[PDB]
Amino acid sequence: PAPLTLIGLGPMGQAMGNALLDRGHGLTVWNRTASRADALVARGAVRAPTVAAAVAANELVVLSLTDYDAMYALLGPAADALAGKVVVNLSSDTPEKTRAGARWIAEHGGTLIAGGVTCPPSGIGSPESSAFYSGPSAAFERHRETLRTLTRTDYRGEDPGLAALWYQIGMVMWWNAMLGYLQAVALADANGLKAADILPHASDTVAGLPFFLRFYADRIDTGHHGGDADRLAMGTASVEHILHTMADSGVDTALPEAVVALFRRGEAAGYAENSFSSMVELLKKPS
Amino acid sequence: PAPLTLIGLGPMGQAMGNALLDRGHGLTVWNRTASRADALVARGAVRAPTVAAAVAANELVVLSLTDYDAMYALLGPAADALAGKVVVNLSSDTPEKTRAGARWIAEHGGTLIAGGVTCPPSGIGSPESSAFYSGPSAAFERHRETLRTLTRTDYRGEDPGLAALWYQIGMVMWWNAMLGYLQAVALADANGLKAADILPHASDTVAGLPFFLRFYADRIDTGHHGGDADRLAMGTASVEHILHTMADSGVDTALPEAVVALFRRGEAAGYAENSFSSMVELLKKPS
Ligand SMILES: NC(=O)C1=CN([C@@H]2O[C@H](COP(=O)(O)OP(=O)(O)OC[C@H]3O[C@@H](n4cnc5c(N)ncnc54)[C@H](OP(=O)(O)O)[C@@H]3O)[C@@H](O)[C@H]2O)C=CC1
Ligand SMILES: NC(=O)C1=CN([C@@H]2O[C@H](COP(=O)(O)OP(=O)(O)OC[C@H]3O[C@@H](n4cnc5c(N)ncnc54)[C@H](OP(=O)(O)O)[C@@H]3O)[C@@H](O)[C@H]2O)C=CC1
Ligand SMILES: Fc1ccc(F)c(C2=NCCC2)c1
Repeated sequence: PAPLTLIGLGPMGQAMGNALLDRGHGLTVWNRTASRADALVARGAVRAPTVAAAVAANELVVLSLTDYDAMYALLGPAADALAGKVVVNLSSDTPEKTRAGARWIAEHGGTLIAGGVTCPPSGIGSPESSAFYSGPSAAFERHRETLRTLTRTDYRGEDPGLAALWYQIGMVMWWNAMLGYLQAVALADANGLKAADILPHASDTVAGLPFFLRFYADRIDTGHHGGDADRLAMGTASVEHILHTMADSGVDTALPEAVVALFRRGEAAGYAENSFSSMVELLKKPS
Repeated sequence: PAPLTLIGLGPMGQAMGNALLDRGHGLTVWNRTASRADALVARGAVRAPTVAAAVAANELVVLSLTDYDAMYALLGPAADALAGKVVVNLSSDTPEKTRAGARWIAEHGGTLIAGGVTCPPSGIGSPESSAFYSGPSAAFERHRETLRTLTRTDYRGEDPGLAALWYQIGMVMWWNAMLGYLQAVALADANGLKAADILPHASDTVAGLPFFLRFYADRIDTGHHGGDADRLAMGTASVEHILHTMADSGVDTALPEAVVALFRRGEAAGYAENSFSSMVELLKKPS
């Protein structure tokens, strides 16, 4: 296993360093809050005295930060020592800001590989976990084996915005579902039910979603938005029932209103008798 | 096999009447649009000439209509024939609208059992299908074997609104995730990707949800919103990345703005360093 530097020891960076040490990588770590490296150092990781010494320790520099602005904040001061470094940035951001980070790293002699990890910290090091990757192909292939300690690698192409784009595509569904979980837990709590009580039914419900994803994928892709499978107005009534159920129980209705508002836009566009999938045509229009 | 009356012959009512005839129940049917009964009548079902005749024909009256307002419009003129009847209303509506329906049936001498069927019409009669049930237990247990012809019976309690409550709790996450899928498709299409291209990742994202449902269940229930797995402020950045990725790609931001606003309410209320799950405290009914 090759040596490498890991900068950023939040929940994902910690899980990353432990998986790299489990594999035997010679690991050099640095974190703004130095306290968070103590456990990794006790396992054998090398604590870098500064962020510049961390970058200087290895060719491979893995970042796990909040966004790409944090990369400039951490790497900016010693940016003149980034020449010849491979920076694998595993931080979420937009495709545009991901490309800007790649341009900035190139200006200073390094090369950036963009990554999007699709697993929680407990999934790091597990072969069922995956991460999108995009950036220079030669630099990626050269360090793929090291990156495969963390997750399976899904290389998407040269453009760094690709891995970020694929990450956001899955994350918009993920956050939508998880906030709906909190909304369902909030409704349950208003009626004397715990998250543990609704957990089996909530799990059963989302576990059946892939069949609907497959059913509607090919319908959306051929432009088949006919109301033969479902009628949008019937979905409006369904989401109106959710909203008013929430309101009757005194639970917040900000997100249920937003969902109802989109169905109302669907009906305002004349899609009442078409499938609810027709709202993808509204969602494609800007603003 | 006990005889019963079925009113409401949409796709759900059709599958129900067929399942009842399959098992051998004597079936009296009525629908506002009489021609919808043609196939069931040719199978052996008895066509009632009027809704009043339908209600008078049997003690058990199963309803598969749009909502509870449709029950008042339909059963109103016949409200006197309701004395001694057990009305099993399988129409989806809010818990409060269901409870008002149960009081209105009681005012006219009947008893309402509320059902929440969690399967499409093709699931009616199949062994793994299920439906929540609520209402007076004795009247339910007297007709439980007949109802078990349609789905598994999941009795939830005496309060008539409980079946609707459990139905709405599951639908919250379903519509949130499916609308998030449409958002992901729109973003994908704006960047040259079809729904078929993102279907595997969207299925992986959805299928991994039960892990997070179980992970945050007891943490929410015990009030443990520690940031050991995630910080809310990191989630705020993540959903802002989605929002601005949508804007950068010229697609709609209505739902992403609503998601960002909730995270910012979490930060505004002092939860920036807690898990994102702590936003359930903002969604919960007051005091
Ligand atoms: N948490 C999860 O389950 C998942 C998150 N991700 C993504 O992975 C990334 C890592 O997130 P996560 O591990 O949760 O942790 P956080 O984003 O909460 O923090 C990660 C690290 O960023 C550092 N940091 C943030 N801002 C600055 C700054 N201005 N200057 C210096 N250091 C800074 C923190 O330093 P310090 O320790 O000093 O605070 C910390 O070590 C995010 O972009 C996230 O979207 C992807 C997969 C899943
Ligand atoms: N996938 C599904 O279909 C599922 C449906 N459900 C719930 O089951 C219920 C019925 O389902 P489904 O058959 O699909 O619904 P439909 O809306 O297709 O059927 C509505 C039925 O109610 C009748 N009706 C509506 N309004 C009135 C009125 N004002 N007066 C008299 N009759 C009226 C219609 O009669 P007419 O024929 O004359 O129009 C028809 O028989 C709904 O509440 C639905 O949400 C539950 C889960 C799954
Ligand atoms: F921002 C967050 C917060 C909590 C999380 F579990 C995540 C994850 N990304 C992929 C699923 C886990 C991201």
